[PDB]
Amino acid sequence: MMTGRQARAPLQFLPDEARSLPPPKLTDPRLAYIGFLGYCSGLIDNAIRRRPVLSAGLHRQFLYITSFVFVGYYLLKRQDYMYAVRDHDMFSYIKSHPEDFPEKDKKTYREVFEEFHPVR
Amino acid sequence: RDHWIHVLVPVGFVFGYYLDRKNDEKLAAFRNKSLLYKRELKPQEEVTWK
Amino acid sequence: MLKYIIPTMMLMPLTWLSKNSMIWINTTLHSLLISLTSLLLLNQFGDNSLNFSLTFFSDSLSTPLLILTMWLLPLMLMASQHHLSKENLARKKLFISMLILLQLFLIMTFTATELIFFYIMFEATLVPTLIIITRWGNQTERLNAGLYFLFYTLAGSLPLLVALIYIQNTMGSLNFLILQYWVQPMPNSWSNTFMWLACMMAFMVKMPLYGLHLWLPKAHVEAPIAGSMVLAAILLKLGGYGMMRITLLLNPITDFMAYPFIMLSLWGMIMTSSICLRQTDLKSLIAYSSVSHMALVIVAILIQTPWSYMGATALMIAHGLTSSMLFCLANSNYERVHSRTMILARGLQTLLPLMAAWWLLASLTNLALPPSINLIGELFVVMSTFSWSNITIILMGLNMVITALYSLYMLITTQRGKHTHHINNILPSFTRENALMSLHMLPLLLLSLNPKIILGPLY
Amino acid sequence: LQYGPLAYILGEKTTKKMTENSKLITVDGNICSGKSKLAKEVAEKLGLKHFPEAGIHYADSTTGDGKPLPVRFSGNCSLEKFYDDPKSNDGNSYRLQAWLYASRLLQYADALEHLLSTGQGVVLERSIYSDFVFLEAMYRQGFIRKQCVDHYNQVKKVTVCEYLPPHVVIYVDVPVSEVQSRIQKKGNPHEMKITSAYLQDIENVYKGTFLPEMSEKCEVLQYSAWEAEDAEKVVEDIQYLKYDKGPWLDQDDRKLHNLRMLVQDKLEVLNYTSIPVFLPEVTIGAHQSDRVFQEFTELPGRKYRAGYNEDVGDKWIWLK
Amino acid sequence: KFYIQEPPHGSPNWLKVGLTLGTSAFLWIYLIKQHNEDVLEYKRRNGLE
Amino acid sequence: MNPIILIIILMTVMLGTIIVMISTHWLLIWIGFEMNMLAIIPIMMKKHNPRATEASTKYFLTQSTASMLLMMAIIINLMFSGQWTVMKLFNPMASMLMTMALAMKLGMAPFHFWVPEVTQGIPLSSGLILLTWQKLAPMSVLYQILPSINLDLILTLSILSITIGGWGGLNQTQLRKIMAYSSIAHMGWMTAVLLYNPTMTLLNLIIYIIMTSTMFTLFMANSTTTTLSLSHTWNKAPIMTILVLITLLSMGGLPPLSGFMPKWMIIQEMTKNDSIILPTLMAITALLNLYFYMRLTYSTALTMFPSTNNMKMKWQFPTTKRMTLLPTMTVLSTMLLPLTPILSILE
Amino acid sequence: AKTLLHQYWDIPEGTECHRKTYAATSIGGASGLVVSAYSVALKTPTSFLEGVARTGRYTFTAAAIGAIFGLTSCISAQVREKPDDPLNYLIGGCAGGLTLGARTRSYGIGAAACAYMGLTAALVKMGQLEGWKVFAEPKV
Amino acid sequence: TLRWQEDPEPEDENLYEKNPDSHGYDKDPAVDVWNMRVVFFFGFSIVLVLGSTFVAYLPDYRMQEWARREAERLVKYREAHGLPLMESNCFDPSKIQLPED
Amino acid sequence: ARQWQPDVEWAEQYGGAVM
Ligand SMILES: CCCCCCCCCCCCCCCCCC(=O)OC[C@H](COP(=O)([O-])OCC[N+](C)(C)C)OC(=O)CCCCCCCCCCCCCCCCC
Ligand SMILES: CCCCCCCCCCCCCCCCCC(=O)OC[C@H](COP(=O)([O-])OCC[N+](C)(C)C)OC(=O)CCCCCCCCCCCCCCCCC
Ligand SMILES: CCCCCCCCCCCCCCCCCC(=O)OC[C@H](COP(=O)(O)OCCN)OC(=O)CCCCCCCCCCCCCCCCC
Ligand SMILES: Nc1ncnc2c1ncn2[C@@H]1O[C@H](COP(=O)(O)O)[C@@H](O)[C@H]1O
Repeated sequence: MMTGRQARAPLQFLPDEARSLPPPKLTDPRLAYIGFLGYCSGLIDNAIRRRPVLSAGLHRQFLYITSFVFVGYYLLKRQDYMYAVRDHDMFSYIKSHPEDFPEKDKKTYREVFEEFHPVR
Repeated sequence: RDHWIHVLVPVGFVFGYYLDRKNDEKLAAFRNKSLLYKRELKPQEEVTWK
Repeated sequence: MLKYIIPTMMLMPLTWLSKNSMIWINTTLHSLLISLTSLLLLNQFGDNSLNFSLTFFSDSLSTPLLILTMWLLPLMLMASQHHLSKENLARKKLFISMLILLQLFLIMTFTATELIFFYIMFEATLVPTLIIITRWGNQTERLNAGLYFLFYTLAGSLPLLVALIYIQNTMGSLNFLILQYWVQPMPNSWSNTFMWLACMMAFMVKMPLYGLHLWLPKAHVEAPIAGSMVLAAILLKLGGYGMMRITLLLNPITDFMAYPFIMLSLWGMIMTSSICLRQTDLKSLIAYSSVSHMALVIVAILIQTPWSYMGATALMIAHGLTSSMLFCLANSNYERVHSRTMILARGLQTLLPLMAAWWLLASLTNLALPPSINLIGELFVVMSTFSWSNITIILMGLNMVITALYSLYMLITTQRGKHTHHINNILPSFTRENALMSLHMLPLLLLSLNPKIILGPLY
Repeated sequence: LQYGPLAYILGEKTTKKMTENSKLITVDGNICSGKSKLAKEVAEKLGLKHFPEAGIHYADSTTGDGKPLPVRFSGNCSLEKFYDDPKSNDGNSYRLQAWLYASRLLQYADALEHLLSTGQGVVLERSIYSDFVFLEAMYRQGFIRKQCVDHYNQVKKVTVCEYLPPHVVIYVDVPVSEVQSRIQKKGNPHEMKITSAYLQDIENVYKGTFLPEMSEKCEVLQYSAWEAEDAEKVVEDIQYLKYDKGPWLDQDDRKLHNLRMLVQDKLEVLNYTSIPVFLPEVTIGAHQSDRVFQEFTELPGRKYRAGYNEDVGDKWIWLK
Repeated sequence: KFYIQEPPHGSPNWLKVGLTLGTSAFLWIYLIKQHNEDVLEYKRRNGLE
Repeated sequence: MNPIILIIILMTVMLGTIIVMISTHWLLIWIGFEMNMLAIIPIMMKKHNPRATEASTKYFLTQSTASMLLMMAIIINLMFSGQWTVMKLFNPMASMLMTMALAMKLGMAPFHFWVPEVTQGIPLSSGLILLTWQKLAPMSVLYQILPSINLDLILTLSILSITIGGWGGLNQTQLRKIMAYSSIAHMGWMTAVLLYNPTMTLLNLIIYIIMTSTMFTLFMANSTTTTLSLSHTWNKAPIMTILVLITLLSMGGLPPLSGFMPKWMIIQEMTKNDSIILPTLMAITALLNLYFYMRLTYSTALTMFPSTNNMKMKWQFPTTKRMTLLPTMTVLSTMLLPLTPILSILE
Repeated sequence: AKTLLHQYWDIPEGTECHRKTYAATSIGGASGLVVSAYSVALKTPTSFLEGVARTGRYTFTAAAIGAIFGLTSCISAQVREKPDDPLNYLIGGCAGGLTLGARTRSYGIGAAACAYMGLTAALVKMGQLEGWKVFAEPKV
Repeated sequence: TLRWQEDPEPEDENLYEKNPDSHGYDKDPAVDVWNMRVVFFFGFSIVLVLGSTFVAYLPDYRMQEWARREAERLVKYREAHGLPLMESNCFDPSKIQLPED
Repeated sequence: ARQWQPDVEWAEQYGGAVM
């Protein structure tokens, strides 16, 4: 779909145009949910190896949460960039082709006619 | 505390109320602009509601 | 709606960090506290709904269902703690966790402003109930009951997903507040006919319609008591809420596409009540009574008049409370005698007098004794169907006669007559069972004093 | 893990630690053949590690504190009840035989792991290759059914095929009459219930089924009762053997590395003992299995993994 | 001692514990630094300073 | 098998897949395909029993036929275009031959007859390698040539794959054959949505890879290859029963699990192009996959099948298998639906 | 198979019974030939005679189903003077299902085939009238 | 032959045997009496009573009383000036353009 | 009186070569 956009500068996670965008906050709800995913994976890792789930290996669970937060932050940056590119291309194409996107003649309800179907 | 398990849930309700208030402040784009409730601001206040 | 979601998910660490003997006390206490908290949704206005956010809103239709769900959860916790007495602790916590998760999905379902979010929660409700039925059910055929229930729901609901996505692509939004103002007439064609079928069949299966009801006397029977309570009291009303929300887009094609299901549901309640007259199983009898009452709600929604809508929502709430109480009473009999046969244990009024009084009150509310809200809902639906056509009064009168017949047949068979000679383990009623019965009865009787809070968004 | 592909890449070759004294020796005989003290005196002459004969509670000795567990957690079977009532209705005989075969398989895996990891020889008593003799005797006495023999043959077929036979098999010939005299002299009140037909069947299946099939894949030394007491002659015979038979000769580093990887995973060793073949003797119901498993979990030192048991005195759990 | 055989996890692998904690601290400070320079460049490019 | 030789062979498999992915020349695509197949043959024959050699023979014959068809399509395209750039094709015959060659390599119906036998004859790890990694390269080649693909042919292959996979998996009791028929149905879905939005195809491929990896990793963790041996797991490790229950529920596409997201977005994409009958038919057919998944969950997690006596001997020992990434793919295959808008990173 | 469908749908409905019946019979015979080819490929017969008998049986059954459906639908369109109506195709589909039951010689499969193939033929008629697309071209 | 090894069905436990003062909540008497107190207090004394008090004093639920007061005002105003109390058309016909036919 | 759990016949049905 957007390979022509991602064809002149290939294999780039975040192009230089992405730095003009606001970065996600560290209190992002998606980032917090990804950290919760990391915590859940740490608890499952404790559970499948017959360790005490909430007590054994706090360093392991901390590294799980940290790794999930890191990877999720970069994925969120890429996602926001790509939706920004989508909107930018959409608006540029709308503005460049005014013949195909005419202004709809809006009419008030005193002129329009709607059939009435009684419920009896 | 020896009864923290009895205060897990009410602080959850308080936190949910606080998040509700924060989002209500976030949705304040039409405050004092509606055609039904538009009015001049009484002095010693800045907004109609919080 | 986050002030109710967050304590519900905080119930999970409460049940997973409690002691080995304090899980029931903690979960019941804090669920009752959140149930008390749920009364703040009654800030309803005569013109506008209570719109919280972009994703959540609650008008006067979803509010009684929410209050019913959040009140029903501690009842299921109190009911389900006797047959799980000897269970492993981790399995007990898993059972309570499935109940909590089901309540979370249910309170996210009734408040969903977007229709696809409503669909996602409405089909997320399938997994905890299927797991509860097929794991903690007592019989052999609980697996077959789970298969029937799951596949009826999914076969009904996949075209609903396709049709909802089509509506999203065609209209531009699935937001219910937008669709109230952006709605368009749906003309008569084959495409719109299959649109109506796709949008309606999921909720016709879930309600259930007569002919699609074959999963109900299985899932309602092989489930445990808490599963039966949540299936009869809330899960049948997801279909009613769905038809109330989705009928807005299906006009004016409903006025002739609703004829076959009106004939199915008008004749269906006679068939299910007659089935109730000749039932050897108590739980199956209660399930078929649920089928008949939901057929009444189906007719009320399909004729789409204001009186019918008010009667439909009142009847939904009343039948939820009554069916939950009846299932609890049948479960108490099952714990006493270890059999579901109605003819086995007889004459229990000479042994269990206050339980017999609870049985009498539940039977009286089942046959719509005025001025209970059962009778208010049934009466309003009867008035609206009389306005629809006049021979509907013949059908409704026949249904009322058979309903009184089978309710009093239930009561006379179980409670009256000579007691069974060889059964000698009829223990006196516990305080827990009596408290459960009274917590089912007293809100039902109190709601007759102020019945205006259960009469829907067009009261 | 302690051993893996990374260690084998980094120069851990098992042929380097394999000297000429690293042999696997299995001692066999009848019930009171006196092979026990012969195995002991052989093991303390060439300096090999002695593994005593595996019983019901061998796996209890290997794991945990090493103390024997109750009989409802290990075995669910009684040897004394087999001696008193061999034709019991609950199928104690085949259940005991299957449990003992699994214990012998575990002991063989432990012996092979010690041999391959330390390069030291191991003396065994009645390995898995000489376990079917008791099953055949029990079948010929009518104690067990044909289905038990078929189940045993299936389990043996899928388990013994991936292990190496002993280097030397030592058999001690004691007649059934002398065996009976020894068991009445011993004083065990249940061992006097053994009939002469059972011992005769054991001797017949040792002589006519075991030794002809094991002399091809390994080396068999056979002694009488009185000449078995001279352990110097036996150690001289073992030191003067010409090892040229069996699959131990064509063993390179890769094959022994795969074998060592197999024998150090005990759950992979005992994978095929509990195959879903539903026999009335060994199938346990769901409620009984759940009750026994929940009882077993509550034992001291058994709830979690080995290093993560607080109630038995383990520290630094939060850093482990 | 309780066990007849020393468990492989009888004592914590202090090398692995140190590596885990060091990697986690390094990842957290790297993420904080990256976020700080990202918001700085955003405010520089947009002129929101 | 030597550890070093195994390492070299596995990197040769990944090198062949990389060579297919990164190259702009048709001959290099062909070279990468043969390098991948030649290197993956000894992974199938790790155990050296007659079943593995039979599976390897059938796999070799099928892949060689598909490779010769691919070379035929490439040569026809060179004859009618005079170039070798991996892009849209300049002949309908070359497009048809290449599409059927890639269908034979993917194992979609009616070329599906080799997948369950080959998966049954090989170990669990090699079957995981096959059903997960071997499908990255043909889908990439399909992703490069979509302007030349016939719509009727690819849609026929898709619906045939879905129906045949569901009906085939209805009857199996071995776990590897169930996984093979599940794979066939999922590739039917993936190539169904291919011509409308290939990003949905990439998302479905990623989700199916994660779910299959989780299920196979649980299978080798418990060392179970049949239905009943899997049913014995409740008396050994109940956490694994919970994990296989949630993963098999997510494999059936039940909301709110992460397996609902691919078919949800596929149905969303297909209705934008005014195709309503096919997404309904594919959902109704995927109910069969849900059926045999639910049968597995009945036999494993929601009931307690009778166990045997030696399970106590198995109780006394802990597991020591390297269950690599098992919690991560267990979490990522069940609780990923709230992060559905993450699919924009794949465009 | 593309020209068979066009030559079936080129004839106006309720106009030429013989040509519509012939087109439907040709389509049915082609489908039966495909089914028989796959049957003799995957499930090999005992001899040449058994295989050719199976081929003739399958082809004749499918051709009879097609002929009966086409004749019944065209006759019902002629009588009722309603050419564009899925009820005629429902009647023809039930007639084809009853023919399938007659060929297999069992009543229950015939009744089930009547209901299901009558519904399917009605759906095909609605799709032809409303322009539903099954293999829809990519558009967005 | 004899079937698989399985425990028999356990006898049902009478809760009134060891504890004649049981409320049926738990086998330990202290946990049982505390569960009874919790359910009876937080169910009846808190939720039912204060819930009924809350519902009874709802601040003009769905504007019914306001509608009655406004109807009184409008009826008085229209009756005083001789106006009709209600018209057949909700919207003014002057501001409505009918379709030309 | 207690919960029903599958017998030998249930698993034996489930354990064939084909279903
Ligand atoms: C529980 C069991 C019973 C379940 C019953 C479920 C409902 C029954 C009917 C479902 C039809 C399929 C979904 C239709 C969605 C229509 C959305 C839409 O836009 O429609 C207009 C569109 C119109 O096409 P369009 O919108 O692309 O075109 C633009 C509009 N025109 C035509 C004017 C140019 O309808 C269709 O595309 C076709 C609709 C009919 C589909 C017929 C095939 C399915 C037949 C029924 C299958 C039922 C389940 C079977 C399996 C049961 C279990 C084994
Ligand atoms: C609501 C939807 C969910 C349903 C399930 C809910 C479950 C959770 C339950 C939460 C708590 C309960 C909520 C509902 C409460 C309903 C009751 C309520 O609040 O009512 C308010 C109503 C409000 O009445 P009102 O609206 O007329 O009052 C006017 C309003 N104020 C007070 C502001 C002036 O209360 C009453 O009606 C009380 C009246 C006085 C007490 C009764 C006197 C008569 C009693 C009978 C006398 C004898 C008669 C003859 C008998 C013969 C023998 C039978
Ligand atoms: C647009 C997309 C572009 C491409 C994106 C990236 C795609 C990644 C695809 C991953 C494919 C994984 C293939 C299978 C595993 C490969 C490694 C291997 O060889 O594992 C088998 C190996 C065999 O060793 P052995 O000891 O014989 O095992 C038998 C059991 N004793 O070892 C074992 O059996 C050890 C036991 C554990 C094995 C765990 C393997 C997990 C691999 C999958 C991880 C999750 C998927 C990748 C991440 C997400 C990608 C989307
Ligand atoms: N399969 C078996 N069944 C019963 N008892 C056995 C079995 N195998 C070994 N034994 C025991 O092994 C003893 C002989 O070993 P030992 O006393 O060391 O020579 C016998 O007295 C039995 O108690």
